[PDB]
Amino acid sequence: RVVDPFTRKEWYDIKAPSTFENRNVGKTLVNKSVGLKNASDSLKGRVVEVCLADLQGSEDHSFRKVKLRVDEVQGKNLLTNFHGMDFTTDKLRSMVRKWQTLIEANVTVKTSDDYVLRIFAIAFTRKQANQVKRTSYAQSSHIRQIRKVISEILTREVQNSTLAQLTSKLIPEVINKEIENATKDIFPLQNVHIRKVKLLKQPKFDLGSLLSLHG
Amino acid sequence: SQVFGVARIFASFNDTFVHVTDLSGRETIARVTGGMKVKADRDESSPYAAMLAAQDVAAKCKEVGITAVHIKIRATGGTRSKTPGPGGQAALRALARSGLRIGRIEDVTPVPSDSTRKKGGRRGRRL
Amino acid sequence: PKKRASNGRNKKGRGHVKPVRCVNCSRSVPKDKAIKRMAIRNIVEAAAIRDLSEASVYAEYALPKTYNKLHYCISCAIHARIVRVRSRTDRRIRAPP
Amino acid sequence: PVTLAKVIKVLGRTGSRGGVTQVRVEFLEDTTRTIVRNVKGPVREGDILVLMESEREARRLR
Amino acid sequence: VLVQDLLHPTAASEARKHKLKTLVQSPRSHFLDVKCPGCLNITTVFSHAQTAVTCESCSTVLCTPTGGKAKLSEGTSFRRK
Amino acid sequence: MRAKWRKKRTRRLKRKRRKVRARSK
RNA sequence: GGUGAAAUUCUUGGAUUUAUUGAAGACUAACUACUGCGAAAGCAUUUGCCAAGGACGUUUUCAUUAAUCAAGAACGAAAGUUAGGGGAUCGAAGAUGAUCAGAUACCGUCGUAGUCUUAACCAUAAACUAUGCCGACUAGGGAUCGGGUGGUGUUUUUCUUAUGACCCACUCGGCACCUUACGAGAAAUCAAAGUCUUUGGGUUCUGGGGGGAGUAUGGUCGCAAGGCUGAAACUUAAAGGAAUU
Ligand SMILES: [Mg+2]
Ligand SMILES: [Mg+2]
Ligand SMILES: [Mg+2]
Ligand SMILES: [Mg+2]
Ligand SMILES: [Mg+2]
Ligand SMILES: [Mg+2]
Ligand SMILES: [Mg+2]
Ligand SMILES: [Mg+2]
Ligand SMILES: [Mg+2]
Ligand SMILES: [Mg+2]
Ligand SMILES: [Mg+2]
Ligand SMILES: [Mg+2]
Ligand SMILES: [Mg+2]
Ligand SMILES: [Mg+2]
Ligand SMILES: [Mg+2]
Ligand SMILES: [Mg+2]
Ligand SMILES: [Mg+2]
Ligand SMILES: [Zn+2]
Ligand SMILES: [Zn+2]
Repeated sequence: RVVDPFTRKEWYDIKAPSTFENRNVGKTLVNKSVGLKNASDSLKGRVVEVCLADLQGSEDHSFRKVKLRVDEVQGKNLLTNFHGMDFTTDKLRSMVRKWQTLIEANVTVKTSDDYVLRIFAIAFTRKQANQVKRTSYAQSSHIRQIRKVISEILTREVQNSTLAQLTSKLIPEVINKEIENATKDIFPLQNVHIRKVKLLKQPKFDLGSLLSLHG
Repeated sequence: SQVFGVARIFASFNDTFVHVTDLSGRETIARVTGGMKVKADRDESSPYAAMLAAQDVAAKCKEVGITAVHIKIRATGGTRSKTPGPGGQAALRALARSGLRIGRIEDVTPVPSDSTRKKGGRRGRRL
Repeated sequence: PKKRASNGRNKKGRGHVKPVRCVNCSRSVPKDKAIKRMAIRNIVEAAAIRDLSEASVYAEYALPKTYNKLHYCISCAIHARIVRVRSRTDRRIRAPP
Repeated sequence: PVTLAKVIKVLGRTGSRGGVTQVRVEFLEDTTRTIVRNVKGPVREGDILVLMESEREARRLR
Repeated sequence: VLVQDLLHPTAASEARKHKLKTLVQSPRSHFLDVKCPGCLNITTVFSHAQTAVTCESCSTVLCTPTGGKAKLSEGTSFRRK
Repeated sequence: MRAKWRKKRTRRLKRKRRKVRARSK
């Protein structure tokens, strides 16, 4: 018996939400539709990980990955919704050098459009111009203050208009900039990166929302 | 312009895997396990075997449709080694020089935030 | 006699700290005697870059680099490995070379 | 399959027993490649070296 | 160092040493008379005030004590007397 | 010779002696 | 799978591997240092709380209230013992493949106690910085950590100060260094191990060749395991410290 999985495999093409400048991202190669267990209910819970520097074209976002879950099934086409704005393992580790303090802010939030999200913020103290002090630390209480400020900023940003706006904001890193602007008055800080985004709870399937991210 | 695959190299200290998946990763294209190509168990961590495996995978894939490839690399970890062993680099080289286009190499080694008590037992492994 | 004024390593105004398991022997060794070489290496060989540049989608993408902090414990810090053995005279040099 | 590459520089001599040379091979078909190769025996600069092996390479001999 | 006069110390050397370590144990603290923008007369405030301070009649904060010295609010004029 | 081992042996002997005493009792 | 080699075990049941989630229990990497804190042992997810603590400030207050302390107490790692929960992981015994002259030893594979807890006990460690503690002084130098002071100090900008992070100058307190000896060392080494033949700043506690020996006998404290305390007979001329060829 022939067991070759090319005759019994279907070649679909992945479309990213209207938040990203590139329409099509890649080619998902799943299963040729046979009666019972059809390639429509077979999908959904399949998440594609892809970078932003292909989705935008700009190589400023060469770091950081984006996770996209299947939410829309069409005729010989799959349309996806956002899931997890994560970070590249090599870039975060290159940010972590000796001497500078790593500040990790971790916030659980709820969306206005009814979704449970988790946002992490990895920050570093900077050896600014004219510093003879070879080491570059913080002062523990200062770290805590910074974390609190970051949490406040996250609360401000989230609970305000959907995931689609949040994703857009993430795209050219505006949140980071705003945090830097805020926290410059407590402790210097370089990088200040949003790193990881984790979505937890999805209540309904919906349709309108899915549509609104395509056109 | 190009069809993109995901390589997912598991070249741990003992055996290599060139387990080429989709883009979500749920459906595999071709795997060809690194230690299958050479039936000498000394030559499983060997670069040559890995290279051969990679070549085989390229033959399966490049001459069927997939032209471009993102390369994930992990040589185990968590409790094991956390370090790229012999066979990953060789595999990558093979992939490059068989003719397949590269879509950004990356390392996804499982690194814990401090894990369970790993093997050895305090005094550890004795060579 | 004591080989070092630092006796072991680093445990001063501290004491009885936290253990690390090693790279190769995987043995329980204090996070001071630990010996941390710290490996920064690009994913491919030094000669296996030109070829990659020639055959790739993303033209002029440059390289990712692995950052692996090794915990090469005193015992298995030496086979033909790093740190060697220094003269009892020239042991009081803390410099990275 | 047949390949051949000219030698240009010797990267010393390595081996437990010794004798076996580490060479830098440059391909006369496309000079863009300079590979580290294991060569057994007396070898200088500017010699055509036939290779049954296509891509596999090793440095140290132990 | 052969001979140093440990009875006539120079004005800089004494400054270098702290408070009690000098030959005459005297405070470095000069506590001040204040001229707040509201009131019309002088009031005494310590340089290291410990607790919260009021000027005269109205409960106006003059100095916030943080660490060593006192953080004088807004900007007032003061002398050592 | 190791001292720890010796100590252990001594302890064992002591235990044995105790047992013997108990038996006698 | 596994190592320097293979071999056990798991397998067309789809093993391994690739996603997704879920389950559980410990553990908090990278930041992590000649750095913090604490009476030590110890301690590293954050944020809430509940108290405590040094250090620093200080034209406060008290007024010798102190230093060390046989007694007696409070804590005290890990293993271990009792119960009850939890039971992923590693793993004493226990199997099982090897290796071996022989492995019940190192290597490999599984695996009950235990690890983690809530209640008890236990009280030892190379509980080590092998340096009792509180003092006082003698030497130079940076570097931090913590809090203070002065900067016509610099970029920070929202005009401008005011902060906070920076830079220099100082100190005060701490962990530590590096350099010498001019001392002390038996030296190795040491800013204390210095002020010790010019030998008495205060105090506790120990040791008197090695072995027998931390044993035997008592006593106690313990559910037990053991801990505290602690000999002698006999036995030998060495045991040992540091350095040197
Ligand atoms: Mg094991
Ligand atoms: Mg301390
Ligand atoms: Mg958990
Ligand atoms: Mg941590
Ligand atoms: Mg710290
Ligand atoms: Mg326990
Ligand atoms: Mg046997
Ligand atoms: Mg056994
Ligand atoms: Mg074992
Ligand atoms: Mg098991
Ligand atoms: Mg004791
Ligand atoms: Mg002692
Ligand atoms: Mg200014
Ligand atoms: Mg401050
Ligand atoms: Mg005696
Ligand atoms: Mg007794
Ligand atoms: Mg002797
Ligand atoms: Zn080691
Ligand atoms: Zn007023």
